[PDB]
Amino acid sequence: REDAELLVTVRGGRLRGIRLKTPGGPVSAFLGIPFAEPPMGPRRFLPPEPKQPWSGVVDATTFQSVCYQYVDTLYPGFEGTEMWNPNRELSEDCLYLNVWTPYPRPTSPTPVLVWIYGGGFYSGASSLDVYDGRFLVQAERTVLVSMNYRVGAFGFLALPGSREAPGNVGLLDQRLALQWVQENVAAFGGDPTSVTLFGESAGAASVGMHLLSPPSRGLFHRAVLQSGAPNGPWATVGMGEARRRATQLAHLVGCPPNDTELVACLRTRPAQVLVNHEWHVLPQESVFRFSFVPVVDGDFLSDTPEALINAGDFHGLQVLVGVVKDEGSYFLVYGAPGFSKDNESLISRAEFLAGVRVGVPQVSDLAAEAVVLHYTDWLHPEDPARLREALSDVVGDHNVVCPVAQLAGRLAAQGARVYAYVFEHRASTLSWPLWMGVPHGYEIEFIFGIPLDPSRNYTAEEKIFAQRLMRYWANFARTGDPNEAPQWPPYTAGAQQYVSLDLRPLEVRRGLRAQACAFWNRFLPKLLSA
Amino acid sequence: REDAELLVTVRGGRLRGIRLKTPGGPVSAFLGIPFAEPPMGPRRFLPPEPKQPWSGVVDATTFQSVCYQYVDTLYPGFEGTEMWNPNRELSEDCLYLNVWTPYPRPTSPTPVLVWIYGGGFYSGASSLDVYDGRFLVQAERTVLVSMNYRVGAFGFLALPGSREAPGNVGLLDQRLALQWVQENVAAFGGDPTSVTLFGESAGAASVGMHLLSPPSRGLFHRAVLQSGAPNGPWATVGMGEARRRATQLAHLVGCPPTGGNDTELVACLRTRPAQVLVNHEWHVLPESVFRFSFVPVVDGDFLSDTPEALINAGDFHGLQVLVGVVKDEGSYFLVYGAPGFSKDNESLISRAEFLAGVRVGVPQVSDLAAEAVVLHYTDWLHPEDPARLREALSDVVGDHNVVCPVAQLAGRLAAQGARVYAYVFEHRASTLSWPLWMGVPHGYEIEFIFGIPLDPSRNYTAEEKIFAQRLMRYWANFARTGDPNEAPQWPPYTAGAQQYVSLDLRPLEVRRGLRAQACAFWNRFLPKLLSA
Ligand SMILES: *[C@@H]1O[C@H](CO[C@@H]2O[C@@H](C)[C@@H](O)[C@@H](O)[C@@H]2O)[C@@H](O[C@@H]2O[C@H](CO)[C@@H](O)[C@H](O)[C@H]2NC(C)=O)[C@H](O)[C@H]1NC(C)=O
Ligand SMILES: *[C@@H]1O[C@H](CO)[C@@H](O[C@@H]2O[C@H](CO)[C@@H](O)[C@H](O)[C@H]2NC(C)=O)[C@H](O)[C@H]1NC(C)=O
Ligand SMILES: NC(=O)c1cc[n+](COC[n+]2ccccc2/C=N/O)cc1
Ligand SMILES: NC(=O)c1cc[n+](COC[n+]2ccccc2/C=N/O)cc1
Ligand SMILES: *[C@@H]1O[C@H](CO)[C@@H](O)[C@H](O)[C@H]1NC(C)=O
Repeated sequence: REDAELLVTVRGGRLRGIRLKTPGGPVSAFLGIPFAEPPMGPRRFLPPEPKQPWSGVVDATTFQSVCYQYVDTLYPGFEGTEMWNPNRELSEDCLYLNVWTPYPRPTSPTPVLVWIYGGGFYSGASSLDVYDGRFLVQAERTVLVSMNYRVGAFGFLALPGSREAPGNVGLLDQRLALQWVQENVAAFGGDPTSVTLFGESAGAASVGMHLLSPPSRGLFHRAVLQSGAPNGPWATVGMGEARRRATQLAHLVGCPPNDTELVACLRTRPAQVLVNHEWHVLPQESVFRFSFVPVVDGDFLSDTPEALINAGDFHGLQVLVGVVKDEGSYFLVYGAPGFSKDNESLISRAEFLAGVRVGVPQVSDLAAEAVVLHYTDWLHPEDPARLREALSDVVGDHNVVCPVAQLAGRLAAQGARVYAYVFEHRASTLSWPLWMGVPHGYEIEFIFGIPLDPSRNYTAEEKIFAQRLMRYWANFARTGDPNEAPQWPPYTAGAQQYVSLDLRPLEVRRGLRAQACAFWNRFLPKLLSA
Repeated sequence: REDAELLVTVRGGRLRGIRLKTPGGPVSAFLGIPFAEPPMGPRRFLPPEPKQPWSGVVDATTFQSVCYQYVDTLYPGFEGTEMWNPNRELSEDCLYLNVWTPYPRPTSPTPVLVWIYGGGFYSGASSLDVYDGRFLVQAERTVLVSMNYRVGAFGFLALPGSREAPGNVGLLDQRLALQWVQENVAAFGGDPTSVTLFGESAGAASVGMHLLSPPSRGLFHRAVLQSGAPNGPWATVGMGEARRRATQLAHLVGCPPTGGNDTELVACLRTRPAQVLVNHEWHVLPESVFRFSFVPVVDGDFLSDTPEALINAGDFHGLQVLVGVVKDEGSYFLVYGAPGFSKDNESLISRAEFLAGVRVGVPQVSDLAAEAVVLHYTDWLHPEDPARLREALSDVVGDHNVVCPVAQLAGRLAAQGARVYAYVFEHRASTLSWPLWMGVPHGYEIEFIFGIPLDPSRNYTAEEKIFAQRLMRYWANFARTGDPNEAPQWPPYTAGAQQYVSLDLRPLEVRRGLRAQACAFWNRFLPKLLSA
């Protein structure tokens, strides 16, 4: 009758899973495990509360609801945007996590990978097809955990000082799921003493914030930050700006105008109403600059991520960090004048200067003219193809590449063993136009072994390539070293070595855009303060 | 009795010259022609008085005295420094000019080249061997004129507003000589409707200030700016700072016995021996290289606005200019104070010496500005490589002081109506005494433009003599026609294409951009930074 491999007991009660198929063999999956009390009604904006025990058997055979979030509609029906859109019904009752393990369940402790999805802290879900853990788990014999965490106002609205909207509760959802992993992953065969966090974009920034928050640091052992960093300009907000943004959302939804009374009014509004006004609280209208992000209030983050990175002892830490070849291109089609996936986006000088203020919001004009000085080729100041590439650089450098390089350089010089990569393979199945190169987010499907899905159109070399990346990631999870053949050297502040990841063997290079990132990380700070 | 070719009448009276031998035949030289009353005693610091007429024949047969100036002593006996030092006795009686003309005198009017020497406005002389006009005149049949002008405190100490030391008298010395050329160059066979100014370093800056001063602009028709521009950070000074430097010098020498009355102040200065003023000249500065004590002052009179204001406001139609730089403009200056530098070793500096050199080479900018300079000129993949640090500090110093000011001037003249030609001089002389690490240093194109290699007592090789003959032709072609050309072609410089030619033994090679990236930093961004 019942397959014993799919029955598991955890602290809160009993679970029933589902056997899944991969081209390499079966896999055990436990999907939609509740790890928190549903943050509904009076629990909205509040820190998560642990899930109370249940009787009977929770059905963990299918993904659970996606946390309430805005839906991308820029290209309705387009594969490249819909693949990130919610693929289950939206609900505030969304605090569930998923566990994939080998079949039969391992009987000795197995290394655990924990995935935190990105989405600008306003979107995402652990149920997206591209985050399917069945391939990594079968190919590399790890246990894979992913959780949903509250995004948008539901996870990061903050009235600093108040107990009714304290902020960062989306980060506390992540931590609670990390706590759940410590207490329960052993029942699945996982080793709670070998937990590697990994995440992309705002998920990579989340990982970094768990590295810089002592209550989280005891819940995992390694970290992987893909195309994201806690020191990114989009990843945190100050207390005063967070209060301004929260108050502005209240006014926009008909709410006064006392923290207690404003949150109370906010808790009466349907969730979709908060979503619908989310984008209209920002200071300037631009691509980027998400409304509700982690707040630096001296609690979860006792200081800014940049300050905590500079002051940190990181001996005993191994991290894997990296970027795609063209981090900036994907973001340009969301409001940089002249850009479109459906045309070559050959922009004009004036459109270029306009894109700079949109891609680097929040900076003085002297700062913006410093940007256009540095990214203008003064022998070809008006070439449209060069201006397209240069603004892609402006946007990718400022928001992804240079924060990652600053994290990597500081962690390495202060005790961590860091491995750095640049992902340079353009998927043969990629739907975005060729002028975008290798865009943001497009390494994920290879990390998760999606090319091994037989019902997809990846080439045979792309499958070999995916198996190489899964082996790198699992090797790092098992030992803190991706290497097993040309070798991947650690990244250091001086040599600045990284490897290119594509169909060719590893190629070692120097410098994560060192010249450009010297501008963002070393000069531009001094210009803004004085 | 007398050679008729060596006798000339000008407005003030009669002159007798000399017939000079050249490697290519005779030349008539009139050396040491007085063009102003000697600025002695009560006329110290005053504008030049035109020379009063004389009876009899004035012997213009040798170079006259060098205007009082400080004497370089960094490497005593070394040709690389002694070649710029005075080769005549120092005197305040020094306002004389020189005319070289073909022998026999031209029958039809001949275009004139007027040379203005450099020396940071504190040094120089028209009598330096490397300024000998006999080769240019012989090879290209032109009239060449060069003048002495007051330098240091004697030419540029300014108590602005006062009549006893209005400042810029060294520039007025140059203008008086230009006026002399208009009234008198025809008597030597020269064409006063074809006068081409050319000068180097502070001489080039001087040439530019005459472009931007309307009273001077009527006295010439074409300009050549070699390794200098009026808009360079070293070339001008504000009235308040000029008054401060003048007052500190006076104080350093006991005047007054603090400023007070300007007339009282200058009169005390005028009783000090010239050598005393020279000996205290460099103490008046806030130290570094480069910044010079007494330079032209922007005071609304000779310069109605700053040179960069005048350059942007300018309509330059009908003007032809030839501008350029040597290959390594900054290396020569570094051995005069940059820590770790010497002509006698490799000057392979440390990063801390690089950072300290930046403050010395870019003096009087904020720490934020200095940070921006270190960011731009640091290779962040090789931030401490001593050889790259050496070249980078040379680039900092040369771009800031020479290349980028000239590039700003070239692009604004071309955009606002002038025909512009641009060069980079890239031949390191076989006779060069400076070490190899300096490349082609500041000032070492001059000997080739003046045809100095044609001198048989010098050991230039034969291609270098051909090279010197090529450049003399380019320069004289420009003076004649406003275009140095006469296969391969030298295209004009434009704000867009930014084309220039390299000058070395090889044929002409066209290239784009006078360090366009680096100069965008100095000319476009850094001014915005310093206004915030
Ligand atoms: C290169 O030389 C400079 C200057 O030193 C002079 O030149 C040398 C070749 C030698 O002849 C010295 O006797 C001269 O004094 C060196 O910089 C100096 O270093 C000394 C300490 O040794 C210091 O007291 C001076 O202040 C420095 N002066 C300057 C201008 O920096 C430099 O260290 C030498 N670098 C080498 C050896 O490669
Ligand atoms: C500074 O001193 C000079 C010289 O004494 C003054 O100039 C003279 O002023 C007197 C009147 O006090 C006149 O009679 C003389 O003809 C002036 N001689 C000149 C012009 O040299 C000058 O007025 C004083 N200026 C001040 C007081 O600032
Ligand atoms: N304003 C928008 O429509 C919007 C919505 C979502 N995103 C980001 O979501 C896409 N995404 C989300 C998570 C991870 C990767 C990616 C994309 N990679 O190319 C951008 C703009
Ligand atoms: N003693 C000094 O500090 C000093 C420094 C520089 N100069 C300038 O004189 C040299 N010079 C004078 C005129 C033209 C060119 C050049 C240099 N070419 O490399 C004089 C004195
Ligand atoms: C693969 O390509 C075929 C067309 O050759 C198309 O019909 C199919 O939908 C594609 N499937 C995937 C997984 O993209």
